[PDB]
Amino acid sequence: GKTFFGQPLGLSTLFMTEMWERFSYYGMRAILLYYMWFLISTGDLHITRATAASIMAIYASMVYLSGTIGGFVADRIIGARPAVFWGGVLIMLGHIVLALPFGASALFGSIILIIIGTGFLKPNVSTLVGTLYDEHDRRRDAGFSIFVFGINLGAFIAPLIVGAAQEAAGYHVAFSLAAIGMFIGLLVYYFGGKKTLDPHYLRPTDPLAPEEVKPLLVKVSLAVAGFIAIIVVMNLVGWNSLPAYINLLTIVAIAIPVFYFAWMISSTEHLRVVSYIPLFIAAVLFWAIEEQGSVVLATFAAERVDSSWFPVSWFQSLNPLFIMLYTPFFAWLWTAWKKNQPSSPTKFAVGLMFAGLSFLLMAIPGALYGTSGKVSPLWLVGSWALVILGEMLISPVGLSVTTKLSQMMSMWFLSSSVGSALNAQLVTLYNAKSEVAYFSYFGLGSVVLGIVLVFLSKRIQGL
Ligand SMILES: CCCCCCC/C=C/CCCCCC(=O)OC[C@@H](O)CO
Ligand SMILES: CCCCCCC/C=C\CCCCCC(=O)OC[C@H](O)CO
Ligand SMILES: CCCCCCC/C=C\CCCCCC(=O)OC[C@H](O)CO
Ligand SMILES: CCCCCCC/C=C\CCCCCC(=O)OC[C@H](O)CO
Ligand SMILES: CCCCCCC/C=C\CCCCCC(=O)OC[C@H](O)CO
Ligand SMILES: CCCCCCC/C=C\CCCCCC(=O)OC[C@H](O)CO
Ligand SMILES: CCCCCCC/C=C\CCCCCC(=O)OC[C@H](O)CO
Ligand SMILES: CCCCCCC/C=C\CCCCCC(=O)OC[C@H](O)CO
Ligand SMILES: CCCCCCC/C=C\CCCCCC(=O)OC[C@H](O)CO
Ligand SMILES: CCCCCCC/C=C\CCCCCC(=O)OC[C@H](O)CO
Ligand SMILES: CCCCCCC/C=C\CCCCCC(=O)OC[C@H](O)CO
Ligand SMILES: CCCCCCC/C=C\CCCCCC(=O)OC[C@H](O)CO
Ligand code: NA
Repeated sequence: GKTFFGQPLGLSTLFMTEMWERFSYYGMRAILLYYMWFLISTGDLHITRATAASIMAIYASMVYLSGTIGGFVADRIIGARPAVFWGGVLIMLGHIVLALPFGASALFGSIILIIIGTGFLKPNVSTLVGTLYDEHDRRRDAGFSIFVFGINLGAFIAPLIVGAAQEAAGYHVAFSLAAIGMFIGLLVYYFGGKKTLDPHYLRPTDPLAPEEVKPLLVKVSLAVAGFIAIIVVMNLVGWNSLPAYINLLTIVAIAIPVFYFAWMISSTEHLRVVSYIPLFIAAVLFWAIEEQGSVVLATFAAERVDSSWFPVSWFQSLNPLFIMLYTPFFAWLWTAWKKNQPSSPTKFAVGLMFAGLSFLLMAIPGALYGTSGKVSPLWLVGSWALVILGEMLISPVGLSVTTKLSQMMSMWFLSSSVGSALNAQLVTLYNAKSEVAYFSYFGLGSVVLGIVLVFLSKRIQGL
């Protein structure tokens, strides 16, 4: 009878929970770079714009990385439903910290809170969506598709609302709106959740057995002690600038999948794991380019686009806008394409090519008009139109192609973390002087690697 778009009613709760969480997150993302520019311009924040850009990327990287851990903590320690709640509380506090009358000094506290908060919430709202369905329920795919629509919806309206708020009432109010967004999500989640969510998920579904507590404790302790020792050594030898710490985080984010690889490849469907390397690298490079929209394209939008009549942060709405527009088309395409459907390796290859084209496109206005002037918003619209076209190919089959080849599964989600970590290095190269070369180089490079993957496509599809 009564459903939410054909799904169990409980989906409406999780849909809105995540919509408002994504609202809070992408509302923040859409103005945080500009906020750091502002803090720099007033002499409050003593970093370069390049470093500010690097912060944005490594921020995203750590958020993605944190998300690969929150599932474990919920499933084994605190439960999925408390994970989402307290995750949301931390996210909200993270935005509240930026709304307070502080400047640069509040940035780190905010970043940590949201990293931890999102890590708790993001994987576990997804988990709770699954719990709405029996094993044999054919609606599961549809329900997640609707769930993802809620994600994109929140990502879409946030830059519009928060960005406008920022320009009208300043950054603190804008960040307060992101906080309020999360609060709304928490209200709907908490009271909505009590009614439709299985009480089972108030507790861990796979709680630590007695003999598991100490080994986990030792693991975490060694990791923290090791990380801290590195920071001590870094400060002793004078590698203690912010870019230095960002490099450390870059190294950590990249080393984690490198080590899982070295593990699996060393430890015979070995051949299959080897086949994932080009797919994973393709995913990483795609996510790198896609995640640069909130950094390099946001920079381009503010410095190089004639946007005198609307908030420049609004460009951040194009990414989720195009996902939502493309989605029913690609949904149709993959069912209608019965004969000769492309392989997932081919989708990755073509997906990366489109990402490459999105940057190659952005090289044109600077090459044609020079970089001193300002250009139409349509250049960015076209760029996002292209990279999202790439996303429609890689994103829906990403988890899929990885699975058909638990550690390796997290690596799919890690590819975006690695992509953002790569960005933390790359985006420091972007400026007005390097603009055309930046877009050309990384655009062409991605296309070439898309072509390389096309050549490799047949091998991979057999394994
Ligand atoms: C399902 C079909 C996929 C097709 C969607 C991909 C759309 C790609 C568009 C890229 C071209 C955008 C460049 C437009 C542009 O820069 O014009 C600026 C100039 O006209 C200033 O007025
Ligand atoms: C639980 C795994 C997730 C990884 C957690 C580690 C995250 C640690 C630090 C976040 C790094 C953010 C760097 C940006 C940053 O420091 O900006 C602060 C400004 O420099 C303030 O002066
Ligand atoms: C630090 C200020 C934040 C204060 C948070 C509110 C504290 C009041 C009650 C604690 C709420 C604990 C509920 C945890 C939880 O699992 O919520 C899930 C709901 O049952 C819906 O699934
Ligand atoms: C129960 C948790 C509360 C969740 C709501 C958090 C946000 C609520 C109020 C914050 C709004 C006021 C902060 C913005 C502000 O004061 O601006 C300061 C001046 O405009 C200086 O720029
Ligand atoms: C950075 C996140 C990585 C995972 C964090 C784990 C938290 C640190 C150490 C593990 C402590 C877990 C508490 C054990 C617990 O509460 O349950 C005990 C068992 O359920 C009873 O046998
Ligand atoms: C600040 C990070 C430090 C890194 C190590 C984190 C250690 C944090 C908490 C250790 C929790 C102690 C484990 C024992 C425990 O909680 O189990 C109790 C049982 O559930 C009672 O039967
Ligand atoms: C459960 C609490 C988690 C505590 C945070 C864990 C990660 C802490 C630090 C990661 C390293 C990032 C340091 C960034 C930073 O502020 O350094 C900038 C310095 O001012 C260098 O001039
Ligand atoms: C899953 C295992 C994780 C492995 C982490 C190993 C990280 C060990 C050392 C990282 C070195 C720290 C980087 C510091 C650095 O690059 O300095 C930056 C500049 O040269 C100083 O301005
Ligand atoms: C009416 C379009 C459907 C709703 C779009 C949502 C708004 C999200 C981003 C729009 C901000 C950047 C677009 C600006 C634009 O396209 O203007 C083109 C004109 O030629 C300006 O010279
Ligand atoms: C459903 C139609 C889909 C068409 C999408 C394919 C787009 C093909 C080429 C993109 C054009 C490259 C940028 C446009 C360009 O260079 O012209 C320069 C500006 O028009 C100068 O005013
Ligand atoms: C299907 C739509 C295709 C849209 C993207 C197609 C763009 C293809 C090639 C654009 C590459 C632009 C090169 C610009 C360039 O590097 O010239 C340098 C000039 O000397 C200015 O520094
Ligand atoms: C400017 C001179 C160099 C220009 C290089 C252009 C050649 C680049 C790519 C050739 C792509 C040919 C497509 C054939 C191909 O990839 O086969 C697909 C595989 O058989 C499927 O795995
Ligand atoms: Na503007």
